[PDB]
Amino acid sequence: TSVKPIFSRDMNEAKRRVRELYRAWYREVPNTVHLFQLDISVKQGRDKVREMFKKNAHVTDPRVVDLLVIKGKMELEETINVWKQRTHVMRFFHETEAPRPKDFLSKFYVGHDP
Amino acid sequence: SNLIEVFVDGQSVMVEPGTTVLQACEKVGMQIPRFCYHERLSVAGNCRMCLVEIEKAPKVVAACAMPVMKGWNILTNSEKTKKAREGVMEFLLANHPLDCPICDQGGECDLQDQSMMFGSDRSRFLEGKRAVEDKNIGPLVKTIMTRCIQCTRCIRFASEIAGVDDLGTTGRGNDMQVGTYIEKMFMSELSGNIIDICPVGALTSKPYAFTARPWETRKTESIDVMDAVGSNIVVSTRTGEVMRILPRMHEDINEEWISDKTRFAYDGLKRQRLTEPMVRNEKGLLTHTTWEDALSRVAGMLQSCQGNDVAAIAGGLVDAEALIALKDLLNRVDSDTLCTEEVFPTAGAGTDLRSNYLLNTTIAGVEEADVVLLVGTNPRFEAPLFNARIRKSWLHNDLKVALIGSPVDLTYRYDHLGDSPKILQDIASGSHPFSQVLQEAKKPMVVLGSSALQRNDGAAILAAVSNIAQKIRTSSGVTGDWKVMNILHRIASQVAALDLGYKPGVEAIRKNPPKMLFLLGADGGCVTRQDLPKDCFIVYQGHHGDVGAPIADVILPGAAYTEKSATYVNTEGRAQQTKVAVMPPGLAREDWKIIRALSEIAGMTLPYDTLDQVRNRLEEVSPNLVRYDDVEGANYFQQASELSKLVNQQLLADPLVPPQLTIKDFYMTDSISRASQTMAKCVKAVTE
Amino acid sequence: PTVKPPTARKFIWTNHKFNLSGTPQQYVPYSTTRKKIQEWVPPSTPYK
Amino acid sequence: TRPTVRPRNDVAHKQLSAFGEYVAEILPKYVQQVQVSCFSELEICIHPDGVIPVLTFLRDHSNAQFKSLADLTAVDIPTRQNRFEIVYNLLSLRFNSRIRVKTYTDELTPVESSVSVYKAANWYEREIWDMFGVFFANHPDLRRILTDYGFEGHPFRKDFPLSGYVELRYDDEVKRVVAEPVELAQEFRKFDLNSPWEAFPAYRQPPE
Amino acid sequence: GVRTSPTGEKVTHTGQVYDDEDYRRVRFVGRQKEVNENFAIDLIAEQPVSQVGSRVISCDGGGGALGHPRVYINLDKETKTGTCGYCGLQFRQQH
Amino acid sequence: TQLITVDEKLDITTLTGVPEEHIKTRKARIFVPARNNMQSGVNNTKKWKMEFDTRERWENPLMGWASTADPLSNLVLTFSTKEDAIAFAEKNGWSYDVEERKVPKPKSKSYGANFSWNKRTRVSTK
Amino acid sequence: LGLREIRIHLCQRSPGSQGVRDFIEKRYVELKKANPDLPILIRECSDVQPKLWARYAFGQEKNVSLNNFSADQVTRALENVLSSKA
Ligand code: SF4
Ligand code: SF4
Ligand code: FES
Ligand SMILES: [K+]
Ligand SMILES: [Zn+2]
Repeated sequence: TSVKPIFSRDMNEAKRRVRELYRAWYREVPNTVHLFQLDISVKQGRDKVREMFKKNAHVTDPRVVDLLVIKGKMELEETINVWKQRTHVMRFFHETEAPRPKDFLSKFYVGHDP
Repeated sequence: SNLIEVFVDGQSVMVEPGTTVLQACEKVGMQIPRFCYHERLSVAGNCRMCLVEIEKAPKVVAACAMPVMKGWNILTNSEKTKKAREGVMEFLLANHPLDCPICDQGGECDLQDQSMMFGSDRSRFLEGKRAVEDKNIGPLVKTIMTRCIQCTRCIRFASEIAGVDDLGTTGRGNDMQVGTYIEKMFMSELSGNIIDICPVGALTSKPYAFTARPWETRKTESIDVMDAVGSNIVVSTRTGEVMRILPRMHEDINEEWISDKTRFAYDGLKRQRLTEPMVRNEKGLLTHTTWEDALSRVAGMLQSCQGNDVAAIAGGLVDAEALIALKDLLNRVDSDTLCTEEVFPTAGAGTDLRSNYLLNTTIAGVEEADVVLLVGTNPRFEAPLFNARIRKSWLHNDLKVALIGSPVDLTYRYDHLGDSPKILQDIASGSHPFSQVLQEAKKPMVVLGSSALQRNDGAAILAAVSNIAQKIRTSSGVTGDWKVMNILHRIASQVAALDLGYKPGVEAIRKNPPKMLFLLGADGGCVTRQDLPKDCFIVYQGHHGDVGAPIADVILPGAAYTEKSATYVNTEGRAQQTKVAVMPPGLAREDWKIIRALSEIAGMTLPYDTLDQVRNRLEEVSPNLVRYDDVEGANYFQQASELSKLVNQQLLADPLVPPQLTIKDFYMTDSISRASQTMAKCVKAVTE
Repeated sequence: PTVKPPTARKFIWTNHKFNLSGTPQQYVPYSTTRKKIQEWVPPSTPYK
Repeated sequence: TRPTVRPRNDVAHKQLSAFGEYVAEILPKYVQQVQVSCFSELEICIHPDGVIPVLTFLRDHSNAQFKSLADLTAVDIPTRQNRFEIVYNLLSLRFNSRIRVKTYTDELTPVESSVSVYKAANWYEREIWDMFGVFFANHPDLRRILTDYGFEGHPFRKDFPLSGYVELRYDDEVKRVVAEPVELAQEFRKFDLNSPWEAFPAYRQPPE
Repeated sequence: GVRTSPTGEKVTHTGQVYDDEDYRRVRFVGRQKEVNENFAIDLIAEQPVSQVGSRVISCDGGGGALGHPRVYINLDKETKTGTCGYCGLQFRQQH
Repeated sequence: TQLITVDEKLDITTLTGVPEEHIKTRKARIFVPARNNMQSGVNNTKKWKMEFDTRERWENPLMGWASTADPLSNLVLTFSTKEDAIAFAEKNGWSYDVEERKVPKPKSKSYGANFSWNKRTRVSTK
Repeated sequence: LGLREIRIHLCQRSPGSQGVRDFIEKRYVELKKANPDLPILIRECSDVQPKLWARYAFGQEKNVSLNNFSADQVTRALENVLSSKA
């Protein structure tokens, strides 16, 4: 059960890297809002960043969180330079699609999907 | 050990004495090409494709019929073996018609595949091919005898498994033809299986003709529900539409054969369907509506019901999830009146012990028995694969079979003891010779049909048969691991309903009629509106509108057995699950989902939302319903025997007559078969 | 074709037509199959 | 077997076998298997930790001189725990020869990048990441190279479907190209084309 | 041999027609429904049955390699003609 | 040593990029495919296949084609043994069911049994 | 208001169900002679722990574990269920 680490020997360095990534994204969000001329506020973007961070917050393997921090850094560099368009930034905000049913009854009414 | 050492391509392998070369090569992992060989048929050895070379032997031998000798070296990839295979392929393809684009076996033809693998790639035949006149053997099998390769699997299957002896080879030489020689139709309960065993496109499925192609079909492994055997099948679909049904290999139930109803009920599965919820308008007619309105009406009627004012009847094609959902819904109202159409005697032990309503040995235990007694049943039509197993044990194990009831044709010779029930009283008293026959049997077996329990004196019949079984179990030479008392069911949903604690028979409803009735696919016509009170709110939930639909107030369209993942228990207690082949049509939904939504509307929500939660509830009620392909053993026959001696019932004087006497009554039993055009054609062809 | 005429057939069009795109005589796709699942027709008489 | 059968090259087979023994004898710390195919192709399957020395040896030994990096590939075989097989193809212009070096990694184990040996790999293995998620340690600039910027998931994995999970369309309400879950007008028809009869007896696997 | 539905729509050779309550007929409003007026079954019904003086006959559709694969048809049944599986031509033994 | 110890179970669902709807609501069936009864070959029953459940396919209003909204409909994965398929299903976080392999029982074949002297296994014709 | 059914789950081969098994061939029949209108469903499985499920009026269910119980303990628990009627 001995494996080759990616960057962090334990969970503490991985949590440190998560903290740095969250700090960088929190600093980045107002510049993204102003530069891309988005129709969202800074509060909405920071809440979205916190939403992804809390959504992806049930892992316990250092290599997995290391790779997640790596991919978040790649997205951060794709946002720092103007490589994403307005559409790629607004991919995180699903505005066009209808909100899916959650309770049993509405899913029973709309179709056979469990 | 008495194993002998043989060699396949220089690799040593131990085999039992009497093993063939083909079986040894299959043991080492090599599949010798074959046309006339079949592991469930007798050895013919005429196609000569299995010719293989033994080292230091100057003659190729047919591996399908040659027993192995000690020290034999089998060369399955030698040069002269390939030469023999190429020559036999050339001879087989010399007279075959160029019919591959217009033949239904294309893409799954054994001859095509072995011609591609082991045959040559060009033809030297410069002469003219022969042509064979087509034959007619009924509206089930399309016959093109020009494509036949005279493999004689037809006659072997019809003589050893079907027990018909109506096919044969007429003529001599190149003019030899396979047929019946007269205008006769091959109508058995296992006829369509010949379409499975023909390696060429000579015998094809007539309903399946010119519809699909094997490479573009998706295969979904499911379980048949046409009877209580529980045959494993593969549903071959194409773009969300069911195209055909094939058997699955399962050595313990239905080895590779299925009945004709199983193979040809899909065209009725795609007709006369219920798609939308319907309610009664001001004119008294059933008009379409949304799910919300129908569910609100049913919930509003159910909310005013309490106690024994609401009841339910289970149909023959109902899964365990729907049964437990309806049971929980009615128990939330405190109603214990959940009934089934099929009648089982509840006096004495009742449905407490699983030993007195199950086929307690196995399906395969017929291979170990030596005397089998059939009481008041016709196993050829009630459970055809069970009859096939009995015939196989009769042919191979020299089984002795006796029957009490009408002298039906069972495709083997038996001993017709009579038709009165009173002869059973002679068996327990020892006044009959068959009492001595049962006493001297080492592994006896008594089978009582579920159709014999439909009579008013079913409890007395069950008590007498259990008395016979316990008399010949403890006293005679039975080891103790051998189970004698066996009950053969004919309804797929009966065993699962009895396991969940349903009340067998509809006598409870006829005792005190309720003011609201649930019909979970109850198309048997057991309870009509005449027995019910003046204003009874009948709610029907099923996939086919046949009998219970026109008398209902609210119709809730459910799903069929191919349209949901559903749990069914066969006649030997083995739980199995089906898989979703296609989706239900229209607004039809899953049955337990319908019941859960109905409880949601009425404010009496059941504590399960997904399928696995319902399966956990099923495990809570009875665990053996969630173990799949596992036969849990039943015990305590003596306790049921002691309980059956309490209340004494007298047998009636009417002779035991099964409801299915001929092949005419076999084709239409349930709502799916009654809505089938192929079954109607079969009935018309039989009766004419 | 004045020197070598084409083979005469009974189904070959006697009146060639140009491209009909944008005209009322254009081509509209549709399914050539029939109905798959037949629906149950309720009886026209009340249960009374 | 003259007209329609491909002729054999026995001298090339002998030379490649001799060189494979030579390489497996020089570097026993890292190599695990050396094989020569029937059409004379040399494959040297090595431990991943020796992906940097072995290639360098093949780049610099006077008897190898595999100066050209022809290709760099990842192969996904889900039945193994180390599901990713990484393949280096090397070409030696001096001796006019080709060699193949194969290592194995799973999703989480990083790989030492071979940029310091071959510069062309600086793009090649980067593409591998964009198609497989195989992380390459000490890479100069590792990011996506082929997929979209907001693309989630690695497409060339065998558990990734043919059509993805999202698809693009123009929406006039937001005046933007937006992504929605994929709904195909025609389902991709899956064909079961495998014949149930064994074709090649020479590749028959032993039973269990 | 085309026929006209009571809604005014032409029925194809496959028997397909749109119902009166079907909304999909709105795709034909302002345009035309494209049907083929040469029915293959009607056209093959007019072909005379060829009389031959042999037990079996060979059919390839005419033209040699320009037709269908060659098949052999048995003509032992005097009640009905022997129809080709590809081209639909029928033959009859004159004895 | 440059090696660390991780004893937690493998869980890569956050890295695969698949949406959670096709992660927690799917049932993966791991099985050996059944032999097609129209053929006697057994080469298609040598490897384990892992597939998913079948969702809704409906009709296109234009051409009557089969439209779907399930991306994992055509996904079939091949595994050498059962344990590899189980490990792959648990690694990707798919709830799964597995059915055991059904091999044919060894039969007893004898050509002389067709010509018995007193047994019922005599053939009426050959 | 009153109990409606009794379910006894056990195993045929496990030793922990043995005392429960010692109930069924010994004191079951007279129990069935005492409550003829009460469904007492006995279910066996391959590896389940001994268990006793009691369904009451309006769907209320209670559970009693019968693991490693003697026959006297089994009938004491069963009489507790029969005399509770909660
Ligand atoms: S049976 Fe086989 S070889 Fe004969 S026409 Fe059909 S596909 Fe071709
Ligand atoms: S029709 Fe088929 S199964 Fe029957 S003898 Fe001919 S090839 Fe064999
Ligand atoms: S398989 Fe042995 S001769 Fe046919
Ligand atoms: K066939
Ligand atoms: Zn022709």
